[PDB]
Amino acid sequence: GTVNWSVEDIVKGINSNNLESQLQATQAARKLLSREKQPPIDNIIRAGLIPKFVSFLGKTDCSPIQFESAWALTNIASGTSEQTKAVVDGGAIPAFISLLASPHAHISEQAVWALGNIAGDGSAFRDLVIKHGAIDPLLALLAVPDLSTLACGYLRNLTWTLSNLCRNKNPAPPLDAVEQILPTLVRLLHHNDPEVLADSCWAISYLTDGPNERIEMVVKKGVVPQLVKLLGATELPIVTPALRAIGNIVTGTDEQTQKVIDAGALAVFPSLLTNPKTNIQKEATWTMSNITAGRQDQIQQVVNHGLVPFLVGVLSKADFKTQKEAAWAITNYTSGGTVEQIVYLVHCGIIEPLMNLLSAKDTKIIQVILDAISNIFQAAEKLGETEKLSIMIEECGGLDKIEALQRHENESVYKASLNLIEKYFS
Amino acid sequence: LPKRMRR
Repeated sequence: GTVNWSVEDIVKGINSNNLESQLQATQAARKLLSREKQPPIDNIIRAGLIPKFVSFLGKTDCSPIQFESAWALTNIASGTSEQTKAVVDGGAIPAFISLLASPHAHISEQAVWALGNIAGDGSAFRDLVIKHGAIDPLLALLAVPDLSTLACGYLRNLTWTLSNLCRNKNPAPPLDAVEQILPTLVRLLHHNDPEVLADSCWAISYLTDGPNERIEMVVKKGVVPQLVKLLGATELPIVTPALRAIGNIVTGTDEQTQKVIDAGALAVFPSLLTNPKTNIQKEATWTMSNITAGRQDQIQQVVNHGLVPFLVGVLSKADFKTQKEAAWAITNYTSGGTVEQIVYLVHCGIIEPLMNLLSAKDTKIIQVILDAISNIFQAAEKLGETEKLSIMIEECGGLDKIEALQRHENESVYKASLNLIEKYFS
Repeated sequence: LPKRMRR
């Protein structure tokens, strides 16, 4: 029975000169820290136990106390930034990195987990873990011919810790560290375990959330086709990070965007744009908006895949945030599209849901919609059809909205609505 | 998800 000791008992045992009494009290500490009702992390920290646990990490001749203190320190490090800091301040980083070499899989796994909590605190501790040299021993834990021979929970913990080394910005992780880690991430992106795949996708989405040189580091490894495949997965915990990574990638150059189109991503968007999860619809529409901001032949691929009716559908009925992203998709489309493409977009029914959205209480979406309207009117002048479109906007209640928006707080709103009223409704 | 307690 090491169940339900007091912190004072734990301190008394850890302070004895008896390694076995210390092992008993460390296991008591661990069981205290792995109950879910409010683990007394701060009392353990305050008792001054962290340096003792960290020294127990180096008792290679008593592997049980290595394990129990590794687990206790893991759970302290799982807490607030101050609690993680207390663990780091006890010298835990190099001791856990040494434990990565342990012959006992449960102990090296626990060192992997602890290092993942430390790195997961943020940029500074992530970079400190990297500077102490964790990446090579971590990656060496995966240097086997076939990932499937590793224990499931083990491989999952390693994948999660690696993704935490890829995570966070300001600054993003060191370029050389990202380059060291990426080949292993690519291998994990082809593993068959859903949880490994989800965490690998999260890591790729972190690496692609930056400037185009970061995106390019990833796209150059040729993972986009695999990301599109995962974009078609049935498991939502996979589709969410695959979609986020794909959308990050299309915020880059038109050639990076083109790699996404080339890999076949557009064929998944009918189901993504009607997906029952609001966040999937929102992120798919955001991705579409950064694709309609591309070249006219890319706008044309959007058209050929039949996606303009889906954008019309999401503009007509969706969560308001999704509708804002659809408004952006439409304004980008109209800004870059040919006149034929803008005409197509009107023929699909864009005007009425665009009008209906002008009555929303969000300034930016109203600016976005008015900009799209102006672009469509300019395509109409190019065809001498401005009267027809004026009639359409008047026929669905739009004119009332633009006129009422003449008297609006925002400067751009009233300026643009007044411009439209004078240029086309007079 | 960024930090994980065991058990």
